[PDB]
Amino acid sequence: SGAIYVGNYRVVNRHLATHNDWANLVWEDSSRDLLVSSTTAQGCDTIARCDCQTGVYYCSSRRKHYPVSFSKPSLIFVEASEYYPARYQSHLMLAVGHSEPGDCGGILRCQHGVVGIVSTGGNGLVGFADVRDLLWLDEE
Ligand SMILES: O=C1C=C[C@@H](OC(F)F)C=N1
Ligand SMILES: [Zn+2]
Repeated sequence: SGAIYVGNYRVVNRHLATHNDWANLVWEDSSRDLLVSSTTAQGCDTIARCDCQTGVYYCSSRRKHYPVSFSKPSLIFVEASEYYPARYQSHLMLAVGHSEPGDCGGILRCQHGVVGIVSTGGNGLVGFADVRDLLWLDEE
């Protein structure tokens, strides 16, 4: 589990969105595994605006933050998980690291701020849904 809180937006894995998220929907994209809902209180997070390929992510299944190198966001085939069938997921970054389903929502951060959230795992990789292209998160 986990979210990004930027301005009056809450960014979650689409597959973990709640009824309240869907009832306060701003934007969602199944292909990206992302959903954004509106918040009453302003959030503590700054979104990275950059093309970094190195950062640190939080792994809840290890209670640990790991430094990683990661691929640039791309359209990637993802094997079946507990929460999606095998499918193509867009805007996905991969790193070598540990990820189980419940690790989804852990933040990946670089020197510029929040890069994305854990969205995929298995076979020794961790996949992160990028948010750095979502410039509208920074305003309004
Ligand atoms: O509705 C879902 C939830 C999990 C899933 O995975 C599959 F392989 F079980 C697929 N779709
Ligand atoms: Zn960066």
